[PDB]
Amino acid sequence: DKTFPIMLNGQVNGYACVVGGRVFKPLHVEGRIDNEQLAAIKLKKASIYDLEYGDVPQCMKSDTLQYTSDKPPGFYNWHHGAVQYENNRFTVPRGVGGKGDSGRPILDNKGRVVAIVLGGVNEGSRTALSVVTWNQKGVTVKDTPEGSEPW
Amino acid sequence: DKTFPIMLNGQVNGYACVVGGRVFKPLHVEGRIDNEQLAAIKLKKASIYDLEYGDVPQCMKSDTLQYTSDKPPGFYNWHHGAVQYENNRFTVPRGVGGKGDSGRPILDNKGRVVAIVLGGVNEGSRTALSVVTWNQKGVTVKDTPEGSEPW
Amino acid sequence: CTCVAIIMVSCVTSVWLLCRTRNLCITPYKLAPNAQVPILLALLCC
Repeated sequence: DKTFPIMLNGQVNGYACVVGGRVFKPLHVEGRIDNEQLAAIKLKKASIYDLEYGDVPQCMKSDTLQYTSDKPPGFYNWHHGAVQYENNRFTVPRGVGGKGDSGRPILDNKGRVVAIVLGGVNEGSRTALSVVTWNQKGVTVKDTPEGSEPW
Repeated sequence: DKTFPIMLNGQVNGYACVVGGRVFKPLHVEGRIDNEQLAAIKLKKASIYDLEYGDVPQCMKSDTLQYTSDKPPGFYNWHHGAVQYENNRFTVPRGVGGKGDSGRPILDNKGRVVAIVLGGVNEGSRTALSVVTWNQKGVTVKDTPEGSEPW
Repeated sequence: CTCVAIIMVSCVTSVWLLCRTRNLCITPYKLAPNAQVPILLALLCC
């Protein structure tokens, strides 16, 4: 797995992570990408999408496995423990999921990155997030609960 | 099983292999076929297809069993070990699948030659190949990943 | 003389194109040796 922080002013401001099929960088924030191999790659950002085009030589291509439909409620391994929910983002503990750690992938226990967080700072006594994943049939759609800011 | 190297200048340059139903010779490369029984057979090559017509007397006809649809990801016995993949050609080890050994059949563990390699020298830190087999309903179609040269 | 020459050359060009198109129509029968489902087209398949 290659999940890389983004270098801004010599400190971490983002967190770039490569995914199956295409290499991914969260283009919501800026900062020089730490990896030198990615340091010479053109940027392809859409109006609302903040994703890097996949231009890694196909030796290390598809570092991960993408995620299909049929979301279970079960455990998804997160950087800070497992997450367990199905209707929307898991009720992450308070304090966790704040700010400054943009671009963190949530993966299945089977190695299938279910979604990519793009904010969702607080959602009450619990907290869900604003993320993007396949819609129902494999459509890269973002869902943003109200009160969502990059985390 | 009758898999035969092709004799060019008295050394192996290709590898002819007979299949169920029809006798097969990879016509991509040249060289006198080692087998004398095949030495007196007319050649039937298409624009992109490099296959020999089946003109062996029907005593040794259908040396193998052809391969149907529903590709499993499981093990297929290859000349250099088993191969395990479903989306495309298996991630063969680096160094293996180079050049000079054109015309090598990949078989099912059940004796069903899933496909015929026609190149695919390198595909990165792993390697897939350019092969031909039934498409979905039994159609002899070739798939060529980018960066494919005869192996 | 000119008319017979031009009509015969037109006809022979047409028949060459006929042969080439026939070759192209032969090409898909690459699937024929595969012993597969009939296609139900202008040519016969058991």
